[PDB]
Amino acid sequence: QELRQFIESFIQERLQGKLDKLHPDEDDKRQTLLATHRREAWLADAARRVGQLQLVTHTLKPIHPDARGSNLHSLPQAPGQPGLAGSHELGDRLVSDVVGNAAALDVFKFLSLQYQGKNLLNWLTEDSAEAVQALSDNAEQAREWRQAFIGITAVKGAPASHSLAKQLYFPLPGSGYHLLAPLFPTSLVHHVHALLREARFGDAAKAAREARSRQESWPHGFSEYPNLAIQKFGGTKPQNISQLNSERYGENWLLPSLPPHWQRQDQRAPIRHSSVFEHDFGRSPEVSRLTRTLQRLLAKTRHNNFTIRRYRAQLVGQICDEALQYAARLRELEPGWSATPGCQLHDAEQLWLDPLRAQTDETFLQRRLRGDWPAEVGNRFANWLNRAVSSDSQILGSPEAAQWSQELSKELTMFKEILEDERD
Amino acid sequence: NAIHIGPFSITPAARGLHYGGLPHHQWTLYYGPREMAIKTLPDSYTSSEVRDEFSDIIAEFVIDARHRYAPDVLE
Amino acid sequence: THDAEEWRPPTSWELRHVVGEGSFTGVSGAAAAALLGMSATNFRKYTAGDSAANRQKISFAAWHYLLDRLGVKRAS
Amino acid sequence: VTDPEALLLLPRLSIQNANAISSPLTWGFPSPGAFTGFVHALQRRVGISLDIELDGVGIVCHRFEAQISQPAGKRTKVFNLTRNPLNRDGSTAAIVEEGRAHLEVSLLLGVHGDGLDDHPAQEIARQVQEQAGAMRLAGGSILPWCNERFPAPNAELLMLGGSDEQRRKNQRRLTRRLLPGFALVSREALLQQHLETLRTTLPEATTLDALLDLCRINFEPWQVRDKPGWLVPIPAGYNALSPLYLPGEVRNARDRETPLRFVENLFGLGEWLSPHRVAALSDLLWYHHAEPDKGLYRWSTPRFV
Amino acid sequence: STASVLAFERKLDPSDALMSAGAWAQRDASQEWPAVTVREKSVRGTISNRLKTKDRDPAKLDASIQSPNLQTVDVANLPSDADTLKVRFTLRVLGGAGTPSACNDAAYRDKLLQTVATYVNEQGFAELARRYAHNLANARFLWRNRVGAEAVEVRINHIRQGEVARTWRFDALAIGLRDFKADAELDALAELIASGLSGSGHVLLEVVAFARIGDGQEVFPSQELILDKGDKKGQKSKTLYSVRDAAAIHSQKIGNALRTIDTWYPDEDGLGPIAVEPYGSVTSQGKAYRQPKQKLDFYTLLDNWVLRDEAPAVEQQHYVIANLIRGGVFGE
Amino acid sequence: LSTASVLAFERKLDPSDALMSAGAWAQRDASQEWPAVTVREKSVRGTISNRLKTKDRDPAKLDASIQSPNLQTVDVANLPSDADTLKVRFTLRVLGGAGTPSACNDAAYRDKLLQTVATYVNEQGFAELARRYAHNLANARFLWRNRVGAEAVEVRINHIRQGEVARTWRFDALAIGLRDFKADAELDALAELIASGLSGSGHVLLEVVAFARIGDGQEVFPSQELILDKGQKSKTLYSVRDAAAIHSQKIGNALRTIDTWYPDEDGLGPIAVEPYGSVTSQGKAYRQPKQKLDFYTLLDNWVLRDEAPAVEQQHYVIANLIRGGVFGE
DNA sequence: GGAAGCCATCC
DNA sequence: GGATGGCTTCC
Repeated sequence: QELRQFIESFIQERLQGKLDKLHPDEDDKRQTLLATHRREAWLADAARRVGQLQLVTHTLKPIHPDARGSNLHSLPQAPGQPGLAGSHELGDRLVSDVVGNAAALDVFKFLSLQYQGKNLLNWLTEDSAEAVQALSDNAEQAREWRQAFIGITAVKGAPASHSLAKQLYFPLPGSGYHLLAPLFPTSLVHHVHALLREARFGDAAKAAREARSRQESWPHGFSEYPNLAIQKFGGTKPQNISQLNSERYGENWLLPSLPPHWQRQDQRAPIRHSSVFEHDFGRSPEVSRLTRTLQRLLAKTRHNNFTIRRYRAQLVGQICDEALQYAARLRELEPGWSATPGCQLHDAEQLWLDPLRAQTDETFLQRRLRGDWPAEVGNRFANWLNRAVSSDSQILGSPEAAQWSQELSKELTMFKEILEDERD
Repeated sequence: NAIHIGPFSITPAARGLHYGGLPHHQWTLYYGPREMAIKTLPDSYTSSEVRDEFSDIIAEFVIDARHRYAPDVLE
Repeated sequence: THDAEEWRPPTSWELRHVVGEGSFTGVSGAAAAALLGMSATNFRKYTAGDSAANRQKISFAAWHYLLDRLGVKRAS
Repeated sequence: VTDPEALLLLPRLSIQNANAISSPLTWGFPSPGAFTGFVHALQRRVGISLDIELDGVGIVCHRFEAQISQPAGKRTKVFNLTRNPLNRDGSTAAIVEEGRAHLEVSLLLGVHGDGLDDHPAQEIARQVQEQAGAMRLAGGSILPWCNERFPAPNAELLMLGGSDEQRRKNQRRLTRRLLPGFALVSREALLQQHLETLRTTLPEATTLDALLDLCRINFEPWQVRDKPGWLVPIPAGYNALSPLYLPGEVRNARDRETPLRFVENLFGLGEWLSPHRVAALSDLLWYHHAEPDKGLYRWSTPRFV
Repeated sequence: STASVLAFERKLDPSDALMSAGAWAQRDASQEWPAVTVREKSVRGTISNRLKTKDRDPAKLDASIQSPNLQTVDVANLPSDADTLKVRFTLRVLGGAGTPSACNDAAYRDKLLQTVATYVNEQGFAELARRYAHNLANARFLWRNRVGAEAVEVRINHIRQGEVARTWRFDALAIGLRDFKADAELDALAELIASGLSGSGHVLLEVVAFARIGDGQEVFPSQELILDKGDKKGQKSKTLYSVRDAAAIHSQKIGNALRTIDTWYPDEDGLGPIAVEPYGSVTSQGKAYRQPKQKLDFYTLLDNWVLRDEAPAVEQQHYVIANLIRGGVFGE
Repeated sequence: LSTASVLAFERKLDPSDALMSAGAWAQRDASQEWPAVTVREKSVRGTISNRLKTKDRDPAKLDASIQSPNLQTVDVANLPSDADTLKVRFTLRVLGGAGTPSACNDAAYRDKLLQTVATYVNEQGFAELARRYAHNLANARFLWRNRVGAEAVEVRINHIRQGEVARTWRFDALAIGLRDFKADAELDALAELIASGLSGSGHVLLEVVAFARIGDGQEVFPSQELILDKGQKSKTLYSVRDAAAIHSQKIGNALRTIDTWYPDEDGLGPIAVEPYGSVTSQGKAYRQPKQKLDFYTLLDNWVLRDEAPAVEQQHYVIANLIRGGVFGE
């Protein structure tokens, strides 16, 4: 009805846009002939283009542009093992991307735009009378257009792969292998690219940003993503994957998947007296963040005392593990044990928390350090940790602070036992 | 052309230069007669980009001025 | 000051501390003009920049009442 | 599935320009499926010549050094590339983006065969060393023996050998060797309980993985929500898209003698734990197991906690 | 015919060559020499490009002069006291040259297996191994640092177990960049290479080179690949390759320096030996020698050698087996 | 036959970085342990001295600007308060073999280039260019601002074949002017050494030192740096392991000032040899391309259309070849 | 003839 | 920058 008239108006607008690039020599007559041919047989020209195009959710060309294989439109079932990530998690909000010729992509975009407005996007298969009455196509032209649209909506592919795919093995239980060819998902990454764009950009996002600059706290959330990596698809033109790669501009943001200490910085192990005093504190970036979190978690209440006690125990265990790991990294990172000039208490701690007695150290001092493990170094470290954690009489007067002191004592005892087992 | 954000002004420096092959310009952020920051920005920048280049310094100045001149509290 | 003998009218740069979208209150010139019962144009007359270039000083009463209504000075 | 009886440790492996991306969503450490494939290829190459089967992999990741740069105007980060040689026309090449990185990993392997019975542990350690010194891990060749000739020798350790406290003290003497590193295990149960918490809000599935690995900054009642460990995304494995295909039914295959599948990658959650927070070392071995009834292709670490 | 899938893995894997500096006549004590770091500095140049010449227009030229042009670059120099550069890398040889990693059809597989069995049974690797020992004898891997030097010295060491098997030293400037002569130590090295290429096992070497350059002069490590593609401010126009805060050369650059052996490209012979590639294309001249229009590219020579059994001469045999030992991924 | 698409040239005459040290006059023969001069900081009070835009010319605005001056901190370098002599030492390296490009496309093009430069070598040696280079080393042009108003400047030049001295020189760089090129036996001997180096007939490595007598505690001038933003510091200098230094390209630019053949005039003096020979100190280009005397037109008129220009213009083109750069499209 | 090759034009 | 072809366009 009105959709075919809108398609004819869009064809006339495309003819006017093709007449905007007009040549003064002979562009007028060619533009008039092209507009007449378009307004005559736009559907007859578009059926042969819609026969060429296929809708797809998994694509092989992002693996390599020179390879060609089977491209599949399929939503696999949800697996039995719970707690996973796949395409099965969403079914209602999918957006399929198509591979094909560029003028065919223009014809498919025109077919999708005619699919909007009315219910034509789902009714392109089941409609004869109103569609043929609106489009100006006849009964035979409408039947041929319905056949071409049912063909373009179909896959129409042969099962084959290429030599530049991955097609890896996976062993079977107690038996042989299968070949496993992976396909690049495109609808899933279009969805999460939309979600990541909405996270990084949006009125609510910038409003929460200026909120966290002004610390005005209206009921709202604020998300943030650190250290993404950016990948580029193909050469300069991105649409050769699909039109989804045209609207994503050939860009995919990658999530960080890193080991904890991936910035190998130099160690300030050396014998500074104030350096030894600060190393007894041990102010680091992650250690400073943990100390800030522990200081912020001091003023809590006891209504969530189960979850609060669990979070406090997890934070204390993480702090103890980070301290032990930093001590081990400082020890093994040390190439040799040097006699520190004026390392005030640094020698008393580094009798055990420092490296083995090398040629720079005395053999009698090494035997004396092997005679007595650093239990007093553990006591000084527990004292520095208890001084780092802000305490008050509310914890002394309350039973929850006594339980937190008992948990800190158990953690300090475990750390002293782990130190004394390796020590000596 | 200057940009005015309240009592603050952002002016360019009247003769650019080429850094890394691209033309640039120096900008200065003023608070009355007192100059606060200087950056070097390329051309093809809209005024919104020049705004949020300095927005953070503006916000920090607001935070410090709010904390310093806070009124007294009785209890 | 509250004493009329020592008061002087503010300049445009001081007046931009409270009025305008860049100011710390974050109130517009139109809303501040409606807060004083004036037109937008007569209020824009105040914030031109120099009195030679068609600019008038604000009154004592309008200045103190405007500081009252914006929640800056109590002005009893 | 099975409990290994002997634990063999590869001390410190120095790898250059291994694959960094290893997934269509992440770009950090390579996949544990590469480690399962490496120990399977180590079994197929030489481990059948001494009557052992090998089950699981342990990794510790001493150091990380990737060739990544920041393009001086933004908070993201861009990859370094290499120059492919010329096309025959001499114009240029098709630019494809890859990620190189340098690693430092210790490999912990379990054993089930007649370990000390057919031959002592020293000679089988030396021969599996000389076997391992000629391969690649994830596209990255092993740099050979250099002035680190001190971590050259390995040692096999019997799992249930000795008493229980003797096994405990042998475990402690072994974890006194792997000091600067972190093991990596699956933590799907944390994802289960967290998904159960946010199911009270709404029933979304991938958001549980998405929201648990960002820095959410909470509104004041200006604070941050905390997760207690080093929660890192990981590729769980594969789910198939197509049924099983015949060894000749698909064209241009690698080998025309093995059935074929078309799969999609499955993603999960991992965690970097200290070596001194675990009780038994048999909790950190990566076994590759298959479910051919569905598309389930899984590597994991069962019997962890 | 040949299969749809064909792939070879790389043999002769090198390492990233790290750089360090020190003084001459102490190179035997060069186990602790300090590294060479990368710094930054600022440069200001003028316009010296060929302009469009329809915009010469002297007023606009004087206009474009008076806006200055500033960049930030990287640099790497020796210290003011040292006068010698030390480069060190390792090299692992594998053996098992013929076998591919992938083949779609087994008939081409065992046909290739038997024809390379014939080729190894006809003659040994001694030509290729002699040329490889030449390319390690002269220091081609010191790409620009070799140019204009004063005295170059190489040290090659055989490593069987954790100790040295055997040592070698040379004077790399006496061996030219031009031809391939013979030498007893070089032929012993070629014997080691031919044994290592024979599938016998992993042969391991550590190579260390030295060069008298001067005090405080500059060295040349590798560069990086950065794409601009951005509205933002200009980045630094040069960045160097560093490994753990020390200057270094890429592995593929020295690997490309090693395989410069082919003197049988049909165009001429005065331009010198080049690297071995399928339809061998240098990047320095931007031109592909051994055009596939001629029957001297690698694919047609192989398809005549194994499929149609038309065996070319020994030079093309050396060429195709060098392209086999280079590795690659073939197919349709 | 046309010009190639790409064309690259390495540079001969590679210098080092020049660092400074201080000490006393008449102890300059013991100058091997003189301590380096260092870079410190100090604070300066800026004042209003620019022109005004005719809107900022109200007297109230001017006095209000006078009332609040801005503050800055700035790097500086001085001699010690007891020493009075500045020592600058660097290392020059002459390469030779200047005809060949390092990158090319058309083989006939580079063959024509090679026979052109070979014919130039056969007609005249490098004696004019080497004479002018040894002149620029004789006077201390590389002492850029430190030469200005100096009391007396002496320079030792030293030849290094193996790790020891081959032959030395010494000069009075104030006796040699800045304007003209004279003759001297030691100077032409050094020029013959440089010409032997430039022909590829043996490699030459030199180290140069220079002593300038200035005064107690006065200011010296190292090279500068680039500041993109500040919030604080406004001027920084250049240093290598805490010693004041000059950029190497500054020394190279001070070495190539030999061009006395630009068509405009002769009262200005020699300039550096550039394509479209320009000076940033004056913002003006000599050898405009409208006149037929820039480098590119002279080059492809010598090679493609085979017009050998005048002999001193051939000196200019060969000097542009020695400096090296990026040519082509 | 048929293929391949190049160029071309589309998006 | 991959895809499809259309008149040329060889041999």
